[PDB]
Amino acid sequence: PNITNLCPFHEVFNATTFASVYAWNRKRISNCVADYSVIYNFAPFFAFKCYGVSPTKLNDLCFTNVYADSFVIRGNEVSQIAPGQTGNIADYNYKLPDDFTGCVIAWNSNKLDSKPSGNYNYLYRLFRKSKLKPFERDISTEIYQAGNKPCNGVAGSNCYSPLQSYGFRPTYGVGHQPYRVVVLSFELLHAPATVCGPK
Amino acid sequence: VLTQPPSASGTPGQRVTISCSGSSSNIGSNTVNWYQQLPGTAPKLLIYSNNQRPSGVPDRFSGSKSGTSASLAISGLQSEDEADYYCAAWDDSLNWVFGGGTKLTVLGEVQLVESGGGVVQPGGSLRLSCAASGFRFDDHAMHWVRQAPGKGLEWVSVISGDGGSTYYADSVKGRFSISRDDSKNSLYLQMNSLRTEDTALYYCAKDRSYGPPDVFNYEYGMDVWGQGTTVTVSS
Amino acid sequence: EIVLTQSPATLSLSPGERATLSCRASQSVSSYLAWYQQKPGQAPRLLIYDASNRATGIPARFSGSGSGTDFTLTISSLEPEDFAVYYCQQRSNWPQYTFGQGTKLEIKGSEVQLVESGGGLVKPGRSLRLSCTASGFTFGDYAMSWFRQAPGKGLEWVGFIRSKAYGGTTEYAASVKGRFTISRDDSKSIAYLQMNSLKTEDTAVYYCTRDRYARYDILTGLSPAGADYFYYAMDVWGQGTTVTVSS
Repeated sequence: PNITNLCPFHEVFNATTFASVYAWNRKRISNCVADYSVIYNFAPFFAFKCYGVSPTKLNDLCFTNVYADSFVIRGNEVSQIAPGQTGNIADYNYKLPDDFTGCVIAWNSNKLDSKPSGNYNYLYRLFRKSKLKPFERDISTEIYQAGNKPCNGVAGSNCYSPLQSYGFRPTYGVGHQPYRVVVLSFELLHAPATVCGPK
Repeated sequence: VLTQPPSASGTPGQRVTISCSGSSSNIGSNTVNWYQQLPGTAPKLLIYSNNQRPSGVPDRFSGSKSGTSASLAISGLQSEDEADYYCAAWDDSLNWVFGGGTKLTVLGEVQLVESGGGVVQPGGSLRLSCAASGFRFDDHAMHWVRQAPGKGLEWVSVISGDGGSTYYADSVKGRFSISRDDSKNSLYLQMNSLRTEDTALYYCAKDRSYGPPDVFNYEYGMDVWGQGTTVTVSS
Repeated sequence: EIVLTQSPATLSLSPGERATLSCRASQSVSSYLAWYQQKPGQAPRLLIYDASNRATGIPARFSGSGSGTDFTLTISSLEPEDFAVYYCQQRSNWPQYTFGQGTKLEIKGSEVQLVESGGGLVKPGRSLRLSCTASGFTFGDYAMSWFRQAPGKGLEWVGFIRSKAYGGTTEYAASVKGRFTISRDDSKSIAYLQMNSLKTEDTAVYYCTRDRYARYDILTGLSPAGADYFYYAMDVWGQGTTVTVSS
């Protein structure tokens, strides 16, 4: 009931460039009164799952830090963005913790991220030697070695670049179309509350 | 279970409201879908995502989801708005729960065809197939909604476009098996050990989303229905 | 630039014997040598890959060795039907396969399949259009390379299209650049090859082959010496079309 300066949710949900899945562009939503009713006026969403909290009771809760990471993911891979899920884009690109307290918002972007010849600017990691820890990020493009012969930094017959493209085309059926995902998180570990509701 | 007034009424020209309450597991966490079924026809989707309507539904129908309850506002009802309106939500217990039906009584292309029915010798089995033509079958999900004669809608099974996930109701779990064939454009439902309480029409409902309603909990809705196959399992 | 030269030219060894085949290399290439066998008329078949590992199906009498700038194929057993031309192939330059003039050995002195189409006289209407339809492996997770073989001249490189994963880009050779264009139709699982501005020297037998498996996840646990590694990550040649010329 004392809204002063709403958080820039329109700078997170309504943006022209969304990063790849191995990048996050995490934004610290802080030092501003958060009105969680503005998220419903940006676009028609296709997935809205709040793990731990309630979408209606989000307005009357205080937190120490709210984060908002965004990335473009395939349609068949939205089901992997969930606490305790295994998969290609859930073990090597984005691992949500099993104690996740937040919301995962996903919506289609076929009219903005699909050119007739396919857009190869959205890259995804296929495999690593290990699995990512919760909330970890890898931008290293070290060439993979699928064989017994060492690879001296050149993509060859057995040496592979770790990042592959999606190739989003408008003719692909629903499932291979771009889906922009904005995962909201909340922290209350040890800090004063600075991100409250309209109050 | 979604509680709903069993019968509402109104005069032609006034706006009536049909409420539908629910727990924090179905409406509070997911979206509400309102349907309309004239006497002797198949249901049609009115409002999805609690505030959105397809092209066919006029603007007179309004929706609103305030907390864990929903409301269907029919502004200026005509003589043709005399039917039973149902609510729909996806409970987090992996089941599609319907309402009870509200008999609104006034005081004044894509084709889904299904076959396979008859007496089932209550303890036998029966095969149900649903033909499909003209909506990119591999992209939309499929459903199975049966309705006893004179009763409400009951959800049976669901299968996503990929076919990986498949959910069943608690009363048809372990006895029914759903499947799809993307090459033949057909939806199958194998019924085994049919009991005396499985007499219904078994509509074949085509969903508008791709994934199951658990992952896409803000887009699901049964757009195109079909003419059900009245099974008559009896002695 | 890496020229591979075979030392023997025509081995007339009788069966019940041995056989030796050498191969030099200008630049020091690692264990990226693949020996091919080509019966007259048929398509090349891979005998040894990685210069030490044998294929899945061929007899064990093909032990090859060598690494660096000198390789050796030693058929140290009898030659029942070893009458064929034995080529070599380097893969140091991954998109630039270069072969070598093979040796002609004489006697004395499978659901994966990709067929081709398009051929005949081309001098009138100097624009051909080839095709290559796959029927086994899931077309889309592999790159597709093209090779041509002039009449009694040996194998050559044309170009290739990378898989949808690593960009749909292309990389042609020097003699087919600016004229030959390769494109894919992954929805229909068919690869194409345009032949605009046809010349007289393009009268070869063209082949479409597979390339590296874009999915290195499955290629991790597999040892690069077994039958499962050969089935997923290795070239699968097809039949051959023809192009002609006139006045």
